[PDB]
Amino acid sequence: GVFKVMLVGESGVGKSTLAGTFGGLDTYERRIMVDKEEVTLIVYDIWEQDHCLQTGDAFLIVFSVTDRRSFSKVPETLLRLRAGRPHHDLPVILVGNKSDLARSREVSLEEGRHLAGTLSCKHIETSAALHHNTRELFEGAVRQIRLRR
Ligand SMILES: Nc1nc2c(ncn2[C@@H]2O[C@H](COP(=O)(O)OP(=O)(O)NP(=O)(O)O)[C@@H](O)[C@H]2O)c(=O)[nH]1
Ligand SMILES: [Mg+2]
Repeated sequence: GVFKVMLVGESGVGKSTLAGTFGGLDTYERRIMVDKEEVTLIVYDIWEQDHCLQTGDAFLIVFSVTDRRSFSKVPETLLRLRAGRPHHDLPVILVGNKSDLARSREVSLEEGRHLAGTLSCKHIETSAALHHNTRELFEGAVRQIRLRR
């Protein structure tokens, strides 16, 4: 029961901060409880601007809601990941991070959801800074990976 979740996306969106919420005080491992069953979750924060793609069980494509450029890069990023394992139904979620910065937002909630719906991904918004929805993010990953097994 081992789950490998890869954080990927443009520089500055919050990948390391997201990993930090899971790992506390570039790979983090913990046994967590999801749906009454314990599992080993390893969160990878080794994406650079590969080993990542083959290794992963799930891919969290992180963009920042305050960085429209990072959002525009999502389609081409997802395409490359999927193309590297064309036979696999990869669990993927688009993670709109920095939701706490309301007065700096460059990407809307509904836009994120439309993108995820169009590309057949999951979608969630997080604040890695305040641990808003970060637990839900990683637990959700475990659930989708389970469906692939
Ligand atoms: N307000 C706010 N700031 C955030 C949030 N997540 C990350 N940040 C801030 O955004 C900056 C970049 O975070 P970081 O996790 O380093 O991003 P990264 O994607 O790992 N960068 P890189 O790809 O270059 O390693 C940091 O200054 C961090 O404190 C968030 O949810 N809210
Ligand atoms: Mg980083």
